[PDB]
Amino acid sequence: MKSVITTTISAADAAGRFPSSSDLESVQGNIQRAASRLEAAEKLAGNHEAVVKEAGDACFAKYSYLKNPGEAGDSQEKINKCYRDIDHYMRLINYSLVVGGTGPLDEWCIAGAREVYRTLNLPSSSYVAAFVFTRDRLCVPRDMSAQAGVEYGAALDYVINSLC
Amino acid sequence: MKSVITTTISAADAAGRFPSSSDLESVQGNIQRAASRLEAAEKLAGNHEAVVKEAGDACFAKYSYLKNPGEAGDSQEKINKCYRDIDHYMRLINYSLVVGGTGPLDEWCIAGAREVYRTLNLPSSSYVAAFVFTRDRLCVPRDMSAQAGVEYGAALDYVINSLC
Amino acid sequence: MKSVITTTISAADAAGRFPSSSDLESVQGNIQRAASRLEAAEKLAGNHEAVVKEAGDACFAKYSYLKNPGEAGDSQEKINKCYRDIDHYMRLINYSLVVGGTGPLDEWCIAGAREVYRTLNLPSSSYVAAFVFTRDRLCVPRDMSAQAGVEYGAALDYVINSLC
Amino acid sequence: MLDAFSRVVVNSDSKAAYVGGSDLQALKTFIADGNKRLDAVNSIVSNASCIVSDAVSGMICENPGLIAPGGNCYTNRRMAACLRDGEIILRYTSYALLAGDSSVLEDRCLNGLKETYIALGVPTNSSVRAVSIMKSAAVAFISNTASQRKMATTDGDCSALSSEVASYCDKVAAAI
Amino acid sequence: MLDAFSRVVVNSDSKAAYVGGSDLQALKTFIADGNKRLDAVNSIVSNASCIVSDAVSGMICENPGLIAPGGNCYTNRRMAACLRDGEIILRYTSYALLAGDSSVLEDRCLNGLKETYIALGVPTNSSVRAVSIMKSAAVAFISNTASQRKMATTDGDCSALSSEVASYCDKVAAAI
Amino acid sequence: MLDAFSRVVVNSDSKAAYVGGSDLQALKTFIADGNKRLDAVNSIVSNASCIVSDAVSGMICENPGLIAPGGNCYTNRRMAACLRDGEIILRYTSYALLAGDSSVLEDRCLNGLKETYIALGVPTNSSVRAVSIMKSAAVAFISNTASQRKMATTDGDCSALSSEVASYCDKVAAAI
Ligand SMILES: *[C@@H](C)C1=C(C)C(=O)N[C@H]1Cc1[nH]c(/C=C2\N=C(C[C@H]3NC(=O)C(CC)=C3C)C(C)=C2CCC(=O)O)c(CCC(=O)O)c1C
Ligand SMILES: *[C@@H](C)C1=C(C)C(=O)N[C@H]1Cc1[nH]c(/C=C2\N=C(C[C@H]3NC(=O)C(CC)=C3C)C(C)=C2CCC(=O)O)c(CCC(=O)O)c1C
Ligand SMILES: *[C@@H](C)C1=C(C)C(=O)N[C@H]1Cc1[nH]c(/C=C2\N=C(C[C@H]3NC(=O)C(CC)=C3C)C(C)=C2CCC(=O)O)c(CCC(=O)O)c1C
Ligand SMILES: CCC1=C(C)/C(=C/C2=NC(=C\c3[nH]c(/C=C4\NC(=O)[C@H](C)[C@H]4CC)c(C)c3CCC(=O)O)/C(CCC(=O)O)=C2C)NC1=O
Ligand SMILES: CCC1=C(C)/C(=C/C2=NC(=C\c3[nH]c(/C=C4\NC(=O)[C@H](C)[C@H]4CC)c(C)c3CCC(=O)O)/C(CCC(=O)O)=C2C)NC1=O
Ligand SMILES: CCC1=C(C)/C(=C/C2=NC(=C\c3[nH]c(/C=C4\NC(=O)[C@H](C)[C@H]4CC)c(C)c3CCC(=O)O)/C(CCC(=O)O)=C2C)NC1=O
Ligand SMILES: CCC1=C(C)/C(=C/C2=NC(=C\c3[nH]c(/C=C4\NC(=O)[C@H](C)[C@H]4CC)c(C)c3CCC(=O)O)/C(CCC(=O)O)=C2C)NC1=O
Ligand SMILES: CCC1=C(C)/C(=C/C2=NC(=C\c3[nH]c(/C=C4\NC(=O)[C@H](C)[C@H]4CC)c(C)c3CCC(=O)O)/C(CCC(=O)O)=C2C)NC1=O
Ligand SMILES: CCC1=C(C)/C(=C/C2=NC(=C\c3[nH]c(/C=C4\NC(=O)[C@H](C)[C@H]4CC)c(C)c3CCC(=O)O)/C(CCC(=O)O)=C2C)NC1=O
Ligand SMILES: CCC1=C(C)/C(=C/C2=NC(=C\c3[nH]c(/C=C4\NC(=O)[C@H](C)[C@H]4CC)c(C)c3CCC(=O)O)/C(CCC(=O)O)=C2C)NC1=O
Ligand SMILES: CCC1=C(C)/C(=C/C2=NC(=C\c3[nH]c(/C=C4\NC(=O)[C@H](C)[C@H]4CC)c(C)c3CCC(=O)O)/C(CCC(=O)O)=C2C)NC1=O
Ligand SMILES: CCC1=C(C)/C(=C/C2=NC(=C\c3[nH]c(/C=C4\NC(=O)[C@H](C)[C@H]4CC)c(C)c3CCC(=O)O)/C(CCC(=O)O)=C2C)NC1=O
Ligand SMILES: CCC1=C(C)/C(=C/C2=NC(=C\c3[nH]c(/C=C4\NC(=O)[C@H](C)[C@H]4CC)c(C)c3CCC(=O)O)/C(CCC(=O)O)=C2C)NC1=O
Ligand SMILES: CCC1=C(C)/C(=C/C2=NC(=C\c3[nH]c(/C=C4\NC(=O)[C@H](C)[C@H]4CC)c(C)c3CCC(=O)O)/C(CCC(=O)O)=C2C)NC1=O
Repeated sequence: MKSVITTTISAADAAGRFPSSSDLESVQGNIQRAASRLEAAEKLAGNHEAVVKEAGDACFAKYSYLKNPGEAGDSQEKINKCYRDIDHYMRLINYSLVVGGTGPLDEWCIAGAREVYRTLNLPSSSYVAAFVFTRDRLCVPRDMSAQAGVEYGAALDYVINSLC
Repeated sequence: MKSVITTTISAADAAGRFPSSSDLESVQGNIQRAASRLEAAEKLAGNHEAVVKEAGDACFAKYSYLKNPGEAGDSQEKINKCYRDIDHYMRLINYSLVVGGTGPLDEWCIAGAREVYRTLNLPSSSYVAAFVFTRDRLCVPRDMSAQAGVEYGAALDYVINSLC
Repeated sequence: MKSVITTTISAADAAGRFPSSSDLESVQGNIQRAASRLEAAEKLAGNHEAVVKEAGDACFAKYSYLKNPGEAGDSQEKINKCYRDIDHYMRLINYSLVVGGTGPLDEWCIAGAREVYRTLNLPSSSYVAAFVFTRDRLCVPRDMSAQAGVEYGAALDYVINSLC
Repeated sequence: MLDAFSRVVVNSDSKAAYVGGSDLQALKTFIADGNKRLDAVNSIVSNASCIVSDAVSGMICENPGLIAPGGNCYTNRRMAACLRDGEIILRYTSYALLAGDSSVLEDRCLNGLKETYIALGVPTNSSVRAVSIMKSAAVAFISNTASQRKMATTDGDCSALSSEVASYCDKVAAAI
Repeated sequence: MLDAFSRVVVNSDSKAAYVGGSDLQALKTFIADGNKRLDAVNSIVSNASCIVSDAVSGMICENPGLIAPGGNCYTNRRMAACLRDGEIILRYTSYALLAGDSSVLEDRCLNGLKETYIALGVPTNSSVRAVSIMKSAAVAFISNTASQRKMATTDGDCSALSSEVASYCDKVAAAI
Repeated sequence: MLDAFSRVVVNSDSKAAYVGGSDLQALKTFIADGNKRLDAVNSIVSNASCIVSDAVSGMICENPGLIAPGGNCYTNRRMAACLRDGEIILRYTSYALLAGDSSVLEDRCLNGLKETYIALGVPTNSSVRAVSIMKSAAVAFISNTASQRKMATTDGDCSALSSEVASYCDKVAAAI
């Protein structure tokens, strides 16, 4: 799981080194940034249902054609799965915010996503629309602190760039 | 076993590809040439005893020195083994004609042959004489059709070139 | 175990060759030099206690600081281990003289020695002093024949160079 | 690997025999049905995406635990790996159909698959279900009885080829 | 490898849950003790040579057969290999302490160690003794109670960190 | 690998002893017979082709099933592989004779040979027969009693060396 801690430790391990000053300093950075990203994680975990609902609504409001027969949202079960997927992504972002790195996203949502979405006719633009809406909907300080939003928006941007 | 089919399939497998147009076309070639080579195979399998006898006779008529003491044909059992070897080769040619490739020859007669014949003092020129006689003795259309002979002579030439 | 015999055989094995003239000639060299090095081995094995005692005495006479607290010879058990180590080295030299190569030294004393001596604060200069004393103390023909001394001194020089 | 012809040759070699007239007759039958065999392969490879994604999706909709946390299709990485396995298996089955012999499938795909899946934790029961769905799909495309796509061929009888396709899928299911 | 944070995330993922407030509280405790954790690691790595050589020497002085002919520390090659193993184990224990999770140690050091030592003939009982001596040494350096070296820190309570160090050394001893 | 000298040294090292006078005497005996040992090796390597091909041919003429379809010497590929194995074994036996120790043979040739032959299907009984024919041939060439080739040496007694050659061939037969 990609994080400050695992990245530094793996670097040391590859060179067969004990932790030294630079490794301790990296962890210190994790301590320093923890407050903002744990705030963002806590805010997201306490309100994810409304966030997911709004995001999925934005996806289908922007792409009504998804509800046409033969398309990804042509049945209620498929629409439900769309909202479920958005939920999975928000959960992985919650995890990324807690870990301090993109590891949970990289391993549990991004790896293999393109093969899945192409075999399943799930247009990438729809997920991107859900995440763009979420990023633009964030209101500071109404929803979280400035730096918490920097962390939250950065994770959302990382997801979007993975789908670009 | 080297054939049109195995060659094309292995090529596709190395690239992780399903069969496509070129693979199907190759097999079509196997269908087209099957008539001539199966005719040659059938003719050979129905008369191999006389063919082998004639070939071995030609080898010892050209190389009487083989019957001298210390040479490869200095006893009756060794002469018998010589005719047996020629039989094995004609059988492998029968197999090559059926498969449509040189695979049976390559794996069951040619691979390791030079090491064997050198350790056993079996002069390559003797086998070549048996096969040259057989190639030159073929009579068209008395023995088989023109294209059947093209296939039969080609397999014989392949064996000869392997011993060159 | 590095020797004339093993070196030549391994060379032949790497090339998949039977022994040939050069391999037999190498062993002949082992036969020729055996007399001098077996004499040196026999002389060493029959008087090793006095040799070791003299060598250790020379080490501590040259480096009295070793007996200071915190140093390698600050207790009687550690001094005893110093003489024991010198004994081990003389035994390995005895083995090298018998084998005709540096193999026993290379594998049983030199490999890993630097890591051990650095982790154990054992100064290399002390072992070198013991071996230099031994090399310079050798008296010809009082102690052994000229060529026996060439072999004995060469093994000692090899040890010293390993610690340089 | 062997094809139908080299299979005959290996069997003949077991007896140091020249290829018997009976075997030559059978191979001539194989030749006579060659065009049908090529249409059969074309019908599978031209719909491989449909076959694989429908079979993996069916496996999942019959067993939704596969996509719950802990399910072997949970996360995109695992679903992608499973779609890839479905495609690989179909590819080797199509090679066996083109060659007329199951050696390519047995040697380059199935040899060790059971142990590998045990090591990884891939459920064998779910795998056999995906493979049997692909089996029904592939047979339908061979017989040109898929509901949603047709492939125009000259009329005739390809039951033997569909039976062959099914026998290869059965080898896959048996091996795991 | 996982750290304390990714460990929490993996546990949460088992339930398809967002990270619970209880877990967030615990991680905030980890953050609050971060500086103490860094001092703990510094105290071990700054004395790694002392720790390892004292532990290997202790193992030997309690069992001198190790350095007799046939002993697994006999010859410089074996002693060097054993000092290297002691250092490697301490290094992975320090990684576990920095990360707050034992996964790095279990996966990159201990996985297969028992079998390897069986294959080579390294005595497991002597190994556990070296590791438990390192355990006592490391704990002392964490708690700043080593007799011969002190490390100046601001006064406080690092019992939890020393207990963690000990639990990692115990994993090592248990694995072999 | 070890030779006769390093073998003595390894045995001495087991006791942390300097090489005993008794061992030195034995090694001096080895030196004294050095020229005979070199003639012995020359007599084998100078007739290696004869030895190997006669032994493989004998193995086959005593068991003609080896060259029937299904026999492990059937086809030129298998016969060539078997002649190569006979040569390899003789080569390692000649190394053991040159070195005066069987370690080279045990470690670089025989270690794993039994399992390999089980895996491949090479018949062990036929292998031992080829090796024992080579044994008789090699002994004859050492003792200069081969019927069809003589090797001129100064007269003397090489029974010990032929016994050694036989003991190495026996190790080969025992290992499989
Ligand atoms: C691919 C896009 C398809 C086209 C084109 C078409 O016309 N039919 C598709 C392929 C196909 N599939 C089958 C057989 C089965 N497919 C199954 C999975 C579906 N069943 C479900 O409950 C779900 C809901 C998510 C899925 C995806 C199953 C089950 C079968 C039956 C397997 C069996 O045991 O018989 C066929 C062949 C026959 C048929 O029409 O069902 C084809 C051509
Ligand atoms: C490293 C140079 C040390 C400094 C600095 C220091 O102040 N103490 C050294 C490290 C250290 N070692 C321990 C614990 C033990 N060390 C042992 C080995 C020694 N015991 C022997 O009999 C010998 C004689 C050759 C050796 C090398 C042993 C045993 C222990 C006890 C392990 C146990 O089971 O408790 C400690 C921690 C506590 C202590 O002071 O003993 C430290 C800091
Ligand atoms: C190599 C070309 C030879 C020369 C030169 C020579 O003078 N003798 C040849 C080598 C040789 N072989 C043996 C022992 C045996 N060789 C055997 C195989 C032959 N026996 C058969 O029935 C056949 C017929 C095809 C073959 C090839 C066998 C059996 C033995 C006996 C093994 C045993 O168990 O004793 C010898 C040594 C003694 C001897 O003269 O037989 C030599 C020098
Ligand atoms: C597997 C393929 C195959 C070969 C290679 C083959 C060779 C072959 N040709 C033969 C006869 C013959 N082959 C020929 C050749 C010819 N006849 C003509 O009309 C031509 C002018 C002339 C050469 C161009 C002749 C004249 C004979 C009978 C005379 C003889 O035995 O030499 C015979 C003796 C058995 C028999 O009389 O039929 C053999 C074995 N038979 C086969 O089945
Ligand atoms: C393994 C090989 C080996 C070595 C290295 C060795 C060293 C050695 N030389 C010694 C004696 C001696 N060695 C010498 C050296 C010399 N005598 C002369 O005639 C020369 C002029 C002069 C040097 C060129 C002398 C003078 C003594 C006796 C005086 C003394 O103890 O220092 C002693 C004391 C034991 C004894 O009296 O024999 C040892 C241990 N002994 C051995 O077996
Ligand atoms: C934990 C991380 C994780 C992710 C991210 C994930 C995505 C994911 N969504 C799926 C299904 C699906 N996902 C969707 C979603 C969509 N419908 C639309 O209209 C939109 C285009 C689109 C979303 C924007 C749909 C429709 C399906 C069903 C596709 C089908 O069966 O035809 C599948 C295939 C298995 C299944 O049916 O559940 C995966 C692997 N699965 C995971 O385990
Ligand atoms: C020679 C042809 C060939 C085959 C057959 C093959 C199979 C294969 N599938 C794998 C993984 C996998 N395979 C699956 C497949 C599935 N999970 C389910 O629930 C479904 C029932 C099932 C469909 C079979 C999954 C999920 C993984 C990932 C395992 C993991 O990530 O933990 C792996 C381990 C490496 C990897 O992750 O890609 C192999 C070797 N690889 C090849 O080269
Ligand atoms: C390049 C690869 C290649 C292909 C693809 C190919 C197709 C092909 N299929 C044919 C016949 C045929 N194709 C079929 C196949 C079937 N009929 C049905 O109703 C079944 C559903 C279907 C399932 C496979 C049949 C029955 C025939 C007629 C009998 C025969 O000629 O074999 C013919 C001969 C008559 C013609 O169309 O000109 C060709 C050339 N030939 C090739 O060389
Ligand atoms: C068979 C080949 C072999 C060799 C060569 C060898 C060397 C060797 N000497 C050691 C110890 C030691 N060796 C010495 C020797 C010294 N004291 C001094 O004053 C001098 C500087 C120095 C020698 C010149 C000392 C003091 C120790 C104990 C170090 C300690 O525990 O603090 C050790 C560590 C294990 C032990 O305590 O016995 C090794 C491996 N061990 C072997 O098995
Ligand atoms: C992933 C981290 C890692 C570990 C854990 C590791 C262990 C390890 N220790 C080894 C050897 C060895 N290890 C020891 C250690 C000791 N002998 C004793 O008596 C002591 C009780 C004991 C301390 C544990 C010894 C003596 C050898 C040499 C074995 C020999 O030369 O015969 C070897 C075989 C290769 C070599 O000689 O270096 C491995 C793989 N290597 C790695 O990369
Ligand atoms: C670059 C790596 C790095 C290090 C090394 C580091 C050390 C460090 N340790 C601190 C406090 C402290 N450090 C300790 C540690 C301990 N006190 C004891 O008596 C125990 C024996 C000892 C065992 C580890 C304690 C108790 C505190 C005070 C409580 C706390 O601030 O966490 C502080 C905060 C107050 C200060 O000193 O300015 C820092 C910056 N910070 C970093 O970023
Ligand atoms: C299935 C494919 C296949 C082939 C091709 C084959 C060739 C072959 N022929 C052999 C023997 C032999 N082959 C011959 C043949 C000859 N005598 C002569 O005068 C001519 C020079 C020469 C043929 C032109 C002879 C004489 C031997 C016995 C050699 C001996 O033992 O001294 C042997 C050694 C084993 C044996 O004694 O049977 C092989 C491997 N074996 C196979 O399994
Ligand atoms: C380290 C020295 C060394 C040895 C000992 C060795 C043995 C060896 N013999 C092999 C094959 C073989 N070995 C034989 C030998 C024989 N068949 C019989 O019937 C005879 C009784 C028997 C004589 C022993 C045969 C026939 C094969 C081919 C197996 C096959 O092609 O199916 C193989 C498999 C790879 C290959 O085909 O070459 C090995 C590794 N390779 C080495 O590098
Ligand atoms: C370059 C490799 C090399 C070789 C090949 C070699 C041969 C060699 N063999 C010798 C003696 C001898 N060689 C033999 C060997 C034997 N006598 C028999 O009747 C046995 C059948 C036979 C079986 C091996 C014997 C008995 C002696 C005389 C005793 C002896 O000097 O060892 C001698 C000493 C006398 C002389 O010929 O000048 C040499 C140099 N020396 C070398 O350095």
